[PDB]
Amino acid sequence: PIYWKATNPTLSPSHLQDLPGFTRSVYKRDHALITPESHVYSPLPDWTNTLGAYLITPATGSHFVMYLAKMKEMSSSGLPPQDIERLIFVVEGAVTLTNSSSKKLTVDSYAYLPPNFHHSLDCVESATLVVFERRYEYLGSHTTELIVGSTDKQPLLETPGEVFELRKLLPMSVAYDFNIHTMDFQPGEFLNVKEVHYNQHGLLLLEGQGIYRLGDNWYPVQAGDVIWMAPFVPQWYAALGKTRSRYLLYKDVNRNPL
Amino acid sequence: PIYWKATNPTLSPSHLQDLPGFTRSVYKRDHALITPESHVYSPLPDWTNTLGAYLITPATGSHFVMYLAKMKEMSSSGLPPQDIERLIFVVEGAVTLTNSSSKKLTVDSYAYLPPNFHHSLDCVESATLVVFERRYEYLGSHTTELIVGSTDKQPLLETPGEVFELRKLLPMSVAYDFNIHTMDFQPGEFLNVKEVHYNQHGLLLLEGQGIYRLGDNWYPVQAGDVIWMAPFVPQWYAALGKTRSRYLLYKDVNRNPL
Amino acid sequence: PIYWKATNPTLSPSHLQDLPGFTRSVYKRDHALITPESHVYSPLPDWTNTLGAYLITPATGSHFVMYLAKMKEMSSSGLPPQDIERLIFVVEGAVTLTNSSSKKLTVDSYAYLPPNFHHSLDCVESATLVVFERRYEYLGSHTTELIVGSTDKQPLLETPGEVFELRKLLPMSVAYDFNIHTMDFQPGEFLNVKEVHYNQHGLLLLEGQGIYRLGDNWYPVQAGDVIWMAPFVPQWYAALGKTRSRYLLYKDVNRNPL
Amino acid sequence: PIYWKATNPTLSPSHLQDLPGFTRSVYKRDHALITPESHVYSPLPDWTNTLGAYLITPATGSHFVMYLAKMKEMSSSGLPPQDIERLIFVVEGAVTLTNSSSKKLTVDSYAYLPPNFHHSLDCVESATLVVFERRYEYLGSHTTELIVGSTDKQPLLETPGEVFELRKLLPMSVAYDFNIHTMDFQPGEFLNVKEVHYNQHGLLLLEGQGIYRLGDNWYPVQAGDVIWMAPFVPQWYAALGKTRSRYLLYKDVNRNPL
Amino acid sequence: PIYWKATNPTLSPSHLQDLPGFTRSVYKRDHALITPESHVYSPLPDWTNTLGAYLITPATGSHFVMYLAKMKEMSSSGLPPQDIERLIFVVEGAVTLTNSSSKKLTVDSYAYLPPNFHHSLDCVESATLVVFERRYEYLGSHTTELIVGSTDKQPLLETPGEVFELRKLLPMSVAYDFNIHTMDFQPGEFLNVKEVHYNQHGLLLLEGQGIYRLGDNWYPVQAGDVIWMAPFVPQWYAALGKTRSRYLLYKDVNRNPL
Amino acid sequence: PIYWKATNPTLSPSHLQDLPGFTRSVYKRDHALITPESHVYSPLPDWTNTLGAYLITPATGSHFVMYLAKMKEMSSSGLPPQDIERLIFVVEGAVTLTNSSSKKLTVDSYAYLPPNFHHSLDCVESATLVVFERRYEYLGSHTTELIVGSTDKQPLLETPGEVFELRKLLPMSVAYDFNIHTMDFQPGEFLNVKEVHYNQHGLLLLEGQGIYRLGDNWYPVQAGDVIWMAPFVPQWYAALGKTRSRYLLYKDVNRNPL
Amino acid sequence: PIYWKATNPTLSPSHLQDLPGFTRSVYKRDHALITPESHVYSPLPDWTNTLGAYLITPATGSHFVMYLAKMKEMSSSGLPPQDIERLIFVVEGAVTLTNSSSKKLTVDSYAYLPPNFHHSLDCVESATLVVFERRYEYLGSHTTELIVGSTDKQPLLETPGEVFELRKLLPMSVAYDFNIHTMDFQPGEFLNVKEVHYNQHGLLLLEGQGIYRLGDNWYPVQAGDVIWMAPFVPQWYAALGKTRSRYLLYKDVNRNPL
Ligand SMILES: NC(=O)N[C@H](N)C(=O)O
Ligand SMILES: NC(=O)N[C@H](N)C(=O)O
Ligand SMILES: NC(=O)N[C@H](N)C(=O)O
Ligand SMILES: NC(=O)N[C@H](N)C(=O)O
Ligand SMILES: NC(=O)N[C@H](N)C(=O)O
Ligand SMILES: NC(=O)N[C@H](N)C(=O)O
Ligand SMILES: NC(=O)N[C@H](N)C(=O)O
Ligand SMILES: [Mn+2]
Ligand SMILES: [Mn+2]
Ligand SMILES: [Mn+2]
Ligand SMILES: [Mn+2]
Ligand SMILES: [Mn+2]
Ligand SMILES: [Mn+2]
Ligand SMILES: [Mn+2]
Repeated sequence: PIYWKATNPTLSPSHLQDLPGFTRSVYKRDHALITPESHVYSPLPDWTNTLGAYLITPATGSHFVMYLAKMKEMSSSGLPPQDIERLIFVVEGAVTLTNSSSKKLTVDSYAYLPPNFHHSLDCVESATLVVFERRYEYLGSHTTELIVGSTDKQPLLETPGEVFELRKLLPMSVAYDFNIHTMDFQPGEFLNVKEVHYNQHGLLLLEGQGIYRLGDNWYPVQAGDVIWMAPFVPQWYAALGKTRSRYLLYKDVNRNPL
Repeated sequence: PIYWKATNPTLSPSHLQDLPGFTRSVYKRDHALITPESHVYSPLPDWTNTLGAYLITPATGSHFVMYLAKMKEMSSSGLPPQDIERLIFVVEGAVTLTNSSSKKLTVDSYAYLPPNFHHSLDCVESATLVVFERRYEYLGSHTTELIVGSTDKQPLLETPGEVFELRKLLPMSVAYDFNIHTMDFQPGEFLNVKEVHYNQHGLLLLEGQGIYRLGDNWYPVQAGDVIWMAPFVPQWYAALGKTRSRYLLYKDVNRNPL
Repeated sequence: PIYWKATNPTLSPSHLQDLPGFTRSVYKRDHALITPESHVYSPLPDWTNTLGAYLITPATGSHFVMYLAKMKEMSSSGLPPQDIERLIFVVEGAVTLTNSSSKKLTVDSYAYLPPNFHHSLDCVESATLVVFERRYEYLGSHTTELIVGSTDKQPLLETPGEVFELRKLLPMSVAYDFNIHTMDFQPGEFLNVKEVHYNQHGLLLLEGQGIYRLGDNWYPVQAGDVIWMAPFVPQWYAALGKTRSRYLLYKDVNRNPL
Repeated sequence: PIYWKATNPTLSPSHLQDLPGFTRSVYKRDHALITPESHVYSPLPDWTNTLGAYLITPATGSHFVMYLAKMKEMSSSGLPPQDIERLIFVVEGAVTLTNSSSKKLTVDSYAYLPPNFHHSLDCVESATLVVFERRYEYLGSHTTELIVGSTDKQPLLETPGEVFELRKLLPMSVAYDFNIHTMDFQPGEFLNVKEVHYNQHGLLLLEGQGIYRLGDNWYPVQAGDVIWMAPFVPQWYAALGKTRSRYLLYKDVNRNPL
Repeated sequence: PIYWKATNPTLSPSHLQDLPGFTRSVYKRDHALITPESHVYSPLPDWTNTLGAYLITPATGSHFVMYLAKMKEMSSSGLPPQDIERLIFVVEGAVTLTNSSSKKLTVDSYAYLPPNFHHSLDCVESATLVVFERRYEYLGSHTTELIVGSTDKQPLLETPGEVFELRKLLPMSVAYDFNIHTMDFQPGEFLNVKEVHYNQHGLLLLEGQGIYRLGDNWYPVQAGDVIWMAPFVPQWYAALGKTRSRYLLYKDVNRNPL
Repeated sequence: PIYWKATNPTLSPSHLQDLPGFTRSVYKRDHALITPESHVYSPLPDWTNTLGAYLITPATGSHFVMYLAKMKEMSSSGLPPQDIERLIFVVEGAVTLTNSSSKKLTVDSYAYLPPNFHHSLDCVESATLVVFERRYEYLGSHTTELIVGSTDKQPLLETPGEVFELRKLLPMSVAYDFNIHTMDFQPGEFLNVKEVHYNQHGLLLLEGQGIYRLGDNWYPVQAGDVIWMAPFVPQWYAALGKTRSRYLLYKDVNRNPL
Repeated sequence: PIYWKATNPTLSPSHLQDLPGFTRSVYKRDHALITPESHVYSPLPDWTNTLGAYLITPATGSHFVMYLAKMKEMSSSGLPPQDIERLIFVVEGAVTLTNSSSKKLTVDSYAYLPPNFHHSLDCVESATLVVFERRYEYLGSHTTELIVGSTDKQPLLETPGEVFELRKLLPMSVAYDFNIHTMDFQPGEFLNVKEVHYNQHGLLLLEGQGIYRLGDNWYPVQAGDVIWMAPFVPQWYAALGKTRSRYLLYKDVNRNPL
């Protein structure tokens, strides 16, 4: 059951009904671990019959927003503001995209929509979407293009110095100001480089469990957890248990960090 | 009297006159607990024979200001700068609202005022208002309209997976970029979801006592207390004692969090 | 009235009936700040119509006990275990000491009873006793004896490099293994030496208010507060306000630490 | 000589030459304690033979700059950028203000220059000047003007609820976006209100010593010390010793905090 | 080889291959210690066959960028954006710079390039460069000019109050909004002044080792380490070991801090 | 060689010669992590030509000692004071046991010596062993016998609710008050129960590397590290890397906790 | 004047008289930094007319006491309790030792007296003695003897793995259960091993200044400073400045650490 654990985490919110105030969530100066018992769902404007929960916004200091969209019966999507690029990823259910030709996106599929590119996502039953939105940073006369596909369909890439498996969802072309990485770790595998860089992250754990290190903090995590990594926060991960770990990742690229 | 412990708190400033520099007030990175012994009142500009005490201003990262106005005899309110929406809530006493057909606002009464909408607040004896102001965020081709009412004359809304009785002094319409909630709790009741949302709050405890959690901090609170909650700060509350707890709450809405 | 606020503190427990869990009390590794709303009163074994509250006992690492005894109509004191000396200071009310004569100990009156010294304190109306007990550390063929006097009848002692007024209740003779000091500070005066010594303390603030520094902590204190000071806890004090400060203080002496 | 310890602290930088890396200075999120052994003097741009040291600049989130100007012989002041108002207070030595009849400014003297107001400070011997500069907040037609004077000749203002003696160096007119206060505390006195306000500060302790509370931090202070107070930082002060306390204080006013 | 350790740290990143997640790197609110096991290299845009690792960017609250650039065979640089000034220092290898003229830069050689000044770096074998870039702050009608030199050809400068040996790679004329200092400490030497200034820093320990204090933090440092010093953070260094300590240091200057 | 990495940790003291004062060791209230760069070797009393270093003694609160004896050429051992049971475990080299029989002990070989049980240890070449000495608690008439062995020659015991391979070196029979568990985890495997018990530990990681949790502190560890776990200190382990993970563990058993 | 700064420290107690509550002293769970402004001089028990200030006693968990003796005109020592060994070191002045023939002990001189060894130190001018006392841990039939010497007359000892110059005032015989090391560091030198041993210390920096690490605490120190290091606390040092560093050091040896 692909990404099942992501929408049905082992430690579920209802399990803390007799533990008032308790939460695994934390929000600090340079990072954050947002968990299922803290998601605040509420109707998404311009969207039709869709409860959405924002996990990250520029108020945190980011240049993107990362939210979860719960599309229920005969739901439709609203358009991002002007000059806002959007990326959706289906983690549960099914949704159909329409502008050049129709597309039926299911679990593990995804779509990238450039700024002001007209489109619409129409869902008949339900679909859990983890979407990233950003004010597109126009470089020269470059323009991004529509992108559609699936994680499994993407090729494995060079992971010099590392051992985790890496897939990328978007073109690395200079026009794209960000990308989405899918990283896989086998139990016992970790990051050799204790990353400290100007790039910022938005991460969703799709499968597995392990320990994430953020700054001087150590956080045991499980599929379903979300993470906000501000630029320059020391970061690291290690997968644990019997099943492997898989996480979806946001990362800004191709722009002078000045 | 209605909301008497808000203006005459069980533990008052005069009760600490022998505990040098002692205060319950805390101003942290993502939140604040402003207790009565820290309130700073100074002549409120343009107003008349009225002292004001700013509790929250954008200097904290918010996008709004919160202050207590203590109107004295033969007093009158001043006007907000240009393009600024204002909202007053009567915590004690009486005050007349003129534009028109003048209106009489008493304890638990209130009024919203579109940005610029010319209005005048005039009071005879005394009166103490809790007020919010924020530079309106014009949603393209939308506008709001003068609102007036009394908490009690507001219907109890639906609160799924939550017990507290909710009321909203303003319309959930798109025009409005913020609302004002009235959440009542019964001794022993708390918030089931440990919230983490882009939304920000400014809240006044009118009745009751309980425990508020903010980030990894827990704070015993009594009526009269005011809390500042910045975007994404984990929050939670539980009412205690014999009476019920109820607080005033500003919450930003109907605007993209980008 | 003398030592009035000592039993009627500015901030009283009832003033906190609306702040669940709130408390000024703090019990740390090398010290403690016991305040009114934490006093645990229970009937004093071997006593009559007398509730007692223990503030410090060797469970803290000390070598003595400190406690308050609220005596009431027709009440009497019980004989302290074998080989244990006792010192009683009358905070309020009246009590009669018998044994070889019988003195009428009133407010500001004290009595040191040697170990195994038959005696009895008997209160008819009501008395508040602050008392110290310790296993006496027998030296040579030295032995102590009954001491009965009043603070005002003790000469002011000069203390080099310090500006506080000092009175020592018991004789400085080698035989006594401790002494009770009375220390007065005028508003604005403070300890010039930032003490760090093997000596351990137990103190009760009878009058005034100020800042007490213990270790790396700063505590606002008012009359009625009690403090535990384990050996070597860095300590300092400053008197604030209109009125002067006065605290009763236990201090072990004349015994070689080896 | 007036404010002698202000430029000759009891605990001088020299006394610390056998303690590598030691400093009393601290810089936190909402406040700062800048002490002598931390001042970094550098030649002051556009000034003649004048060493300067910036203690506070907008890099802290403030809207004003605060610096010390050590003027030696034949030294001259330097005009500030466009739209910047300047306030100079003489702490040691003497300088001549010329622009409307030259003026000799000595210790305790001060001058306020409206933005874009041509002037010149010429010194022939030496002089220490504490100066504040800001981007004036033009409010309609209102405009400030040259203000020369002395603290002694300024009237003792009254402050409800407090006992400290206050004087405000500049007019309270709405045109002025801030004032400079002088506050006196007799030993044993302290602030009654545990201030928490939108206003921000920058201060210089000219005389005396005491304890300053900032947030949950406590700092013993002495003449010569400088403090930064960010908006909404919990603040409290107490004077101690034989001599009285005196500190210069910056404070913004007459401008909507919204 | 000059600066050999700065390229081959005593404690190399691989020495830590059996310590999962362990790193000596810290990114605090007002400073940062970036070490080798955390460096993140990636294809430097617009460059040719050169890996880069940004250490500091305006995302930390700075106004500049600092990055290590690993130029391999037949490698060439890329031009910075409009108005971005640039400074490069050779810590390893050799590279050629061309217009006005052309020079062969080897270890210890540097070149400052004014805004929009067309240039180019070309390396045949390998080179390691530490570089700083910044949005130039045009002051009036002034302009900077090409500066190419060698650390050793720079004269020792007077360090009033200090004992280290300071060189400045760039001129001090008002046109330059920054400079790069070279600071040498003999073993056991340290900074007498415990700096607190608006100037922000970017350093690279070229050789030696010792201790660095940043705020209330203390860090053992070795050649290769990199430190970020945001404005006003208290700073201090002491050199230890057999050999001397040398560190490259950026510093903003000749601009009003308002 | 076996356990080689333990005697030659990947991160060794030599790698730290350029980081003054730096050390990975931590000694806390309820636990400790002793690393190779903090070992203090001194000639063991009674022993012959043999450097020894104690890692855990009762000064820490334990009721046992643990140390590393590094027997050199022609070395011999000394006996434990009256009633001090002793267990040795060869970590590297060779040494012969004597006195019944006379078997030469080698790497991965151990020996329990009953209290007073006369014995000897002579090493011809080199030897490094880890020993545990303690005051035996006679439980009536029961008594311990000599024991010699090897790890692999020990039955892999079961472990209800666990995955780590377990082996004990001594009889679980009541006569013994302490055992020496051996534990093995495969990369990605971890303790399922966050242990909290009266028992105390003294461990040596012989192989692997992972993350150890002690209370609220997490520690990246590697072969050769040493940990002390006082009673009730919350503990947890997880192995990482390509190789397995194993450690030697002390543990009091079969005795009333009162 | 040998060790002049040891009783006339650069940062003197009187330099901090305008800083109420300020002190450099610290006292924690495993260590302590006792500075001059905290010395509590008070009549020494048994001694005749001599002020003394205890720095360390077993109350801290140690097995020895450390204290300063201020002897003046005609003032003499008092035999210590029974079975207590004493060691005195002359830091200032001179004192005569008698009991075999009298001996004049000047600065840098010392005397170790066995337990019960009758004797007496008398003074006719002035002298500052740093003394250590402990309840001698008799072992078998071993006994100690009157030791009298002088630092300079003691030989440098082999310091493998180090560079500091070491001297031991007492014989290394298994009889002595403690020794007093003299350790000298040249500017820049430091400990290579970050010790963590069962041994305990009581040190007194006699000459110079530097940085001292204890646990995760970093401390600047100067001549006259006194440090207490409890068993197993991480400890390191580094000498800084123009002049060398030297400190006296108590260290227990020759006894099973069980
Ligand atoms: N925290 C991370 O996992 N970061 C990724 N390795 C990345 O930035 O590519
Ligand atoms: N603090 C609160 O009461 N928050 C509300 N539950 C809200 O944000 O809707
Ligand atoms: N803290 C104190 O009260 N100290 C007293 N001066 C004392 O130890 O005598
Ligand atoms: N902290 C302060 O000194 N506050 C001043 N009394 C003031 O705000 O006026
Ligand atoms: N950290 C430093 O070394 N700073 C330099 N002394 C400087 O700012 O000039
Ligand atoms: N820390 C440990 O691994 N403890 C073992 N599981 C044990 O006590 O058996
Ligand atoms: N902290 C110390 O100075 N330790 C000494 N080197 C010692 O234990 O010998
Ligand atoms: Mn990353
Ligand atoms: Mn909320
Ligand atoms: Mn004391
Ligand atoms: Mn203020
Ligand atoms: Mn600097
Ligand atoms: Mn265990
Ligand atoms: Mn040591």
